[PDB]
This record gives sequence, structure tokens and C-alpha cells, in this order.
Amino acid sequence: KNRAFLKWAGGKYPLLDDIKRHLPKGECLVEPFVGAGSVFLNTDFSRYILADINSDLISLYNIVKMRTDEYVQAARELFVPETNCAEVYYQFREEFNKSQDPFRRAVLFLYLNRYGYNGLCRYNLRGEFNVPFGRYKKPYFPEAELYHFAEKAQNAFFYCESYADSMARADDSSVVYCDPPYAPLSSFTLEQQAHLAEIAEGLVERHIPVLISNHDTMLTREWYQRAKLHVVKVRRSKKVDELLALYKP
DNA sequence: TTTAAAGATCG
DNA sequence: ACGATCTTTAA
Ligand SMILES: Nc1ncnc2c1ncn2[C@@H]1O[C@H](CSCC[C@H](N)C(=O)O)[C@@H](O)[C@H]1O
Repeated sequence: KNRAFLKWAGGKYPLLDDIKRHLPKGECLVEPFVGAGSVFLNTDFSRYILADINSDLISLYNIVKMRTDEYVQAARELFVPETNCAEVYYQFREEFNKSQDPFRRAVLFLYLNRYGYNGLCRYNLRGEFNVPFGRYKKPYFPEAELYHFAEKAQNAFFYCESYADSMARADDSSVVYCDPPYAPLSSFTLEQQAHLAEIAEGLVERHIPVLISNHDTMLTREWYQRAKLHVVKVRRSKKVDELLALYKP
């Protein structure tokens, strides 16, 4: 199982085996919520359509793809012992929020992801990254993970857009996998959760397969009722299980 | 300016 | 999911 170079929510590494089992074969893979791209990095499709609402995330991916060697040499210089302290971290975080250069922002973004608190990605209403210092012993520089991403990305297109627009890029030879933000166990609204299901039912009706992963709750059962859903027992957090909704035509 | 409740901030 | 301290919202 290949590892992503970013710390990110929805790593789904223990679920990668289960996703691949229920993921239909196809020419292209559409991923509306790509995030760290663990599925993209652990599958074998000829083409990829990868999208996310996070503009920093998509901008980083393009730069890693198009300017690989340049980016790696610049980002590696930030992973040295003297950058592992609060004062330097908050200046880098400020430099990121004031930078207008996509390349420089992409470099700092990896630093903030690996040195930041719990690898979180948080913004205020001004679009300013405000995650505090993480205080780790020795943050890992994912050089191998970076180069592997860049190679894999040669057959991929990245778009910063909502799920509705990205899924509309799907043709007959494409498969769609969806990993939306988790459903409430007790932001991404409930309407969007149900909307995603509606669009999914549209694609199948049109001969495009769709696979959706989420928690196993009462709401997810109802949203994904028109799909041959399967369950997997991760069983921890009450104990909650993961639901895999498959819209096979 | 008053005001009570809600939302936003960021370590 | 935390919390002291900001800003916001409406009459
Ligand atoms: N409305 C939207 N349209 C497209 N992408 C979205 C979106 N809302 C959130 N996303 C992206 O989708 C990704 C989901 S990763 C979330 C995985 C898992 N469900 C969890 O909640 O932990 C995030 O990186 C986020 O940037």
C-alpha cells in the first residue's frame, strides 16, 4: 500500500483493500474528493480526474506534477532541525498567508502540514491558515512519496471545484469513487450528502458506475438505498462501521 | 449606544 | 471535541 506525502483526513488505508474490491474496472477514475489521494496512489487506471474544493491542495498538486525536481529541492530545505520550533513555524505560517506566489505557497504548505498540529488544515473566514505548532520530535520529509506522486500524476488532471462539477466530467468509460466528509454520528451540510446520492443515481442511470464510502448510520442507509451497499467492521471511535455504496449499472 | 444569543478565533 | 475572547446579528 503506497503512502501519500500529505497528512490528511480520510486516509482510508485500512479500507483500501475493501474499496478496490468493490471498485469497477474502467478507463478513467473520477475522484471528486481526492484529498491526499490514497485511492489514486493505490489503484491502476489509465487516466485520472482528481478534484477537491481546497484550492491550496489542488495548486500544490499541479506544482508537484509540473515542477517536480524544482519543488523537492526547495521543500527539503525546510525540513531541517532549526525549523522545528514555534517562532520559525509561525513566521512560515505568516509568510504562507501573505505570499502571492503559488510555488512558494506550495513549498510552505508541505512544511505546515508536517510541522503543524495533528497535520490539520484549518482556515479562518479570511482564508488564512491558522493551525498552531505541532511540536513533533522529527517530522518526516516524504521525498519518495513526492516523486511517486509526480510519476503517477502524469496520467491525471486536477481541478479545484465542487463535487457537482467534477462528477459532470464523467463519461462512459470512467468510474467514480466518492469519499465525502463523514456523516454526523449524532461545513458539509446534510443536503449536500443527499445531493451526492442524487447525482450518483444520475450517473448510473446513464451507465456510469459510482462507488461511495461513508459511515454506517441510519442516514447513510437512506441516502444510498438505491445501491448494493456493503458494510465493513472497522468498529471503533459507540462503535461505527464503514458503509460502501455501489451504484453498478 | 443597548442587549442577549450566537458565531468566529486560534492556541 | 476544547475554551477564553473576540466579532456578529437582530430588534
Ligand atoms: N463540497 C465539496 N465539493 C468537493 N470537495 C469537497 C467538498 N467539501 C469538502 N471537499 C473535500 O473533500 C475532501 C474529503 S476528505 C474527507 C474524508 C472523510 N470522509 C472524513 O471526513 O474524514 C476534503 O479534502 C475536502 O477538501
